[PDB]
Amino acid sequence: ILRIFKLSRHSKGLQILGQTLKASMRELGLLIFFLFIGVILFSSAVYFAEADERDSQFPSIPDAFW
Amino acid sequence: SSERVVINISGLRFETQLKTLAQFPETLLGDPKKRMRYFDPLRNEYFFDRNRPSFDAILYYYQSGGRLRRPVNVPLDIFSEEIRFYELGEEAMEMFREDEGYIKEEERPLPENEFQRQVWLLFEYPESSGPARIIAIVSVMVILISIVSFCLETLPIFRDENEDMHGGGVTFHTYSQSTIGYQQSTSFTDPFFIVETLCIIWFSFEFLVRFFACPSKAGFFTNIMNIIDIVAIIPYYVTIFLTESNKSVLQFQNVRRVVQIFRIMRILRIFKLSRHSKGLQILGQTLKASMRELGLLIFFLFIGVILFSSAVYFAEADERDSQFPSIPDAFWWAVVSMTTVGYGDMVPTTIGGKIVGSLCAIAGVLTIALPVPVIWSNFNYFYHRET
Amino acid sequence: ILRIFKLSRHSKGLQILGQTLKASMRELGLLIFFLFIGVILFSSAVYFAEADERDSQFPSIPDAFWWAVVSMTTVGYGDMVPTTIGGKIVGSLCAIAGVLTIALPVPVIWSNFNYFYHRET
Ligand SMILES: [K+]
Ligand SMILES: [K+]
Ligand SMILES: [K+]
Repeated sequence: ILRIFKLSRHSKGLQILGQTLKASMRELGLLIFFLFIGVILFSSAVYFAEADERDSQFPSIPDAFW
Repeated sequence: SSERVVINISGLRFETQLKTLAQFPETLLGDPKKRMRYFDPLRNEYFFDRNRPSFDAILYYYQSGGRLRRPVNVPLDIFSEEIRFYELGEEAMEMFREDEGYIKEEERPLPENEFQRQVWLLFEYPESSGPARIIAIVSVMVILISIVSFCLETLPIFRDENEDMHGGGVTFHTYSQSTIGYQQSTSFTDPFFIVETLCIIWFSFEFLVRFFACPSKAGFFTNIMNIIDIVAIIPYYVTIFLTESNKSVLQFQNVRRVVQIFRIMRILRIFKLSRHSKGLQILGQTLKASMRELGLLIFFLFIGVILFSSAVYFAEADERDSQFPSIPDAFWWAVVSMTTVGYGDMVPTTIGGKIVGSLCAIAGVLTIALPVPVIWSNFNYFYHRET
Repeated sequence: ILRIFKLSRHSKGLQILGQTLKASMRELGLLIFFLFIGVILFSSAVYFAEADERDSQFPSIPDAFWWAVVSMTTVGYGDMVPTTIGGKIVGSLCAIAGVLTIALPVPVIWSNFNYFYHRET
């Protein structure tokens, strides 16, 4: 499916978005990290919060990552 | 005196009264001896072969009696040089910076004692030694491991294999283990207890080493980083204390809620990474700044949940299948709708309930939207204030 | 429940949001109107798009008004949803549109609000 990116040779826009990411990597990075901290943290509390219910939809903490 | 003084800045002519300059006599212009060097007796003026735009601010500083505002058109580095040049003094300079948004970092306390300095440097500056850096990695590795381990403790493949995994009974060992997350034994049979103890040994180690190698023991619990360091170990020791003080099934059962609470507190160890993350720190400062807006967002949201969850309730109250039991129940719906998450586990069925619904959405879209600008700012500040 | 607004006498913020709305009414107005145009239009296409299916979740066009809003505000409960390739193409658009419609007043409010706010605190 990466063949989709072959269009970038004929798209300025694709290219512009291309350069736009490369520049932003650091912020684009933090967004991921912050999000990570927040998933582990939140998915973790919700798990225990529902752990004593007989119908917890959260099986394990890594499950609630979703 | 009102005798008039002409100061020629690279051709741009300025005039003032001598008493305006005399006002501050420590300065170049205010001191006859210092400005003498620049006097042109042929033209009766002091000449400076210097940047032009900066001057008014410099002169206005005398005329205003102290106001030193940098012109909008003048770069901060050129202006500050000009200030340095004209010898306006350290006070004016500081005020200027402060008003310019630069906060003095003051100075960092120093150990003096050769040993503490020797140690403190590789426990707070990875910079200080290649070894100091090595420690840092280990600290990050241990933190990451403590997280992965804490999480795996909840995986059914592991928790679900126990002496009463098929509903058979409760065993005090099984019951405590389940609550705690691991088996606390001297035997050290349970791998989870092993990893946790190892991790907490290190964490305990860092905290101790920092508390005895730090220059000041007074500004120690003021620092949020140290607080984090402590919080990261408090659960472990408190669990031990609690279990050994209630070594009976009924006793434990009577303190289980607290044990559970500490178990959840263990996840705060995540924040230990903030000592090694600039970003975490930048987000850290970013929140503290925004609290007021971050506050209102909460309050506005509160008003909106109570209000909206309230109308939707009554709107669906006469239906035999209202998904909204009570008004406080629909608090859940309101939030989920306003944050546009919209699970769908609750939902109005009535034309009345749906009109509320629509609004409730459109509102949350706009409420939520407000703090955004604020944060981008404080954050975009503290960020470009490092990187 | 309006008694909640009694707190506005003791809240600057409530007051600031208060003034912020009054100012924005015109934009706050258009947002509503644009949204209206978009619901009628979108809820209308999705209806017909699913009309020939024996399990259309959209009974009438005014019924799908609900779907439209929920989709445009991206809440997306899921209590109603197109099943057809036609209904889904409308669906997609209907979303992307609401994302952009909704987005417009935002700048306005930040302003009026950011004004009245720093005009006190
Ligand atoms: K959404
Ligand atoms: K959603
Ligand atoms: K949804």
